[PDB]
Amino acid sequence: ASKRALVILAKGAEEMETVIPVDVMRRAGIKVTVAGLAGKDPVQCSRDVVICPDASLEDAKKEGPYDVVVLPGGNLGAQNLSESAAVKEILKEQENRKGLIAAICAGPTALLAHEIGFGSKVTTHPLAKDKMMNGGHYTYSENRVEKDGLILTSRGPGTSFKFALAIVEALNGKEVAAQVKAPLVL
Amino acid sequence: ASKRALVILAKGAEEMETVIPVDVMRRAGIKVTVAGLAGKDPVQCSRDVVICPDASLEDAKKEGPYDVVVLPGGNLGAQNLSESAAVKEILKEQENRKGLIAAICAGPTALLAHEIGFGSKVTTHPLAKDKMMNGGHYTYSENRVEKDGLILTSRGPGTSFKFALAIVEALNGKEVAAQVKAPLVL
Repeated sequence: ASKRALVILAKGAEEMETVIPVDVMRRAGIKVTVAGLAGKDPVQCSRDVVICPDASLEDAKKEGPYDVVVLPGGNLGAQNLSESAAVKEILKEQENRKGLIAAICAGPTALLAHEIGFGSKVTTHPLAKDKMMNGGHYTYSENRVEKDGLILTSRGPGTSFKFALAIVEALNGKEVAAQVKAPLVL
Repeated sequence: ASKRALVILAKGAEEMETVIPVDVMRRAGIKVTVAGLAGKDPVQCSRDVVICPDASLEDAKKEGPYDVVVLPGGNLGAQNLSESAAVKEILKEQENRKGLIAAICAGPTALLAHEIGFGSKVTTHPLAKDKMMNGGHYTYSENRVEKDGLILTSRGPGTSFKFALAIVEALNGKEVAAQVKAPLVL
């Protein structure tokens, strides 16, 4: 059986933080669905890269559950994730079934919006710390990747490989992560 | 005036090696055109990310010249670049006007196919070395980024940030590269 990942792609997402996890997880033999928040239409990312999702979020949500739900960053992408009732439902479900949730850069602020994983140790992009920490519902970390149980967080474009490999390790183990890492030239 | 980059996107391109340079160059204030080799249609990358180009290569070539021409890797993407007469013409023109050419992973093997930059020091992905070195027309390097005059090469997904920042430095200078780098959390 292979593990399955849902990557929720919204307008304004950081395209590096979208593509690096998708690509690295597919290298790991994970079945990844890139789901468009607003439907199956093309998504204009933060630096104007346009990505065609595999499915709408509407459809992808009917096909879970997923072994990981991944939230890319980008300030505007994260705001769109934070405002979505569909994202709230997916994350609550995932938390309740004790499934991994992985969020990078501003992405973890959607956890705050949806009241996910309170009491966890988290990191974010430095510029998103104050938003994440409003109310003191999480404990902050400056590690490049932080994992507290089923909440996996990371900091920015430059930590995306480490973040993606941490997802691979959580799902498929250390050996697979190491095998995937070598040909990346990291 | 802003500098201009042409990124040539072919089926089978390594999507990380496409998106990381595009995004980092746009952060640097470079005007980037993501040009589809086969036209303006969506491009299915090596790990199945689908990117919508900004323009066809046919149209983008009419709008140069460009301060850098960027060739992503991916074994199949690089083969498509290597087989294209349009790519040959663009690279020859760029070499003749003494413009930068930047290629990552298997991407530099398109330089070999098109007889570009012979006698240069280059690197590639380790698995592409033998292809690149057929005939001994280049001198090989294991540095993560190699620059010999106007030929700029790099090794793999994991060197893409360094590669992109090297392009930024070449075009816009050290200070801009350092300013762009900090918020990446590298």
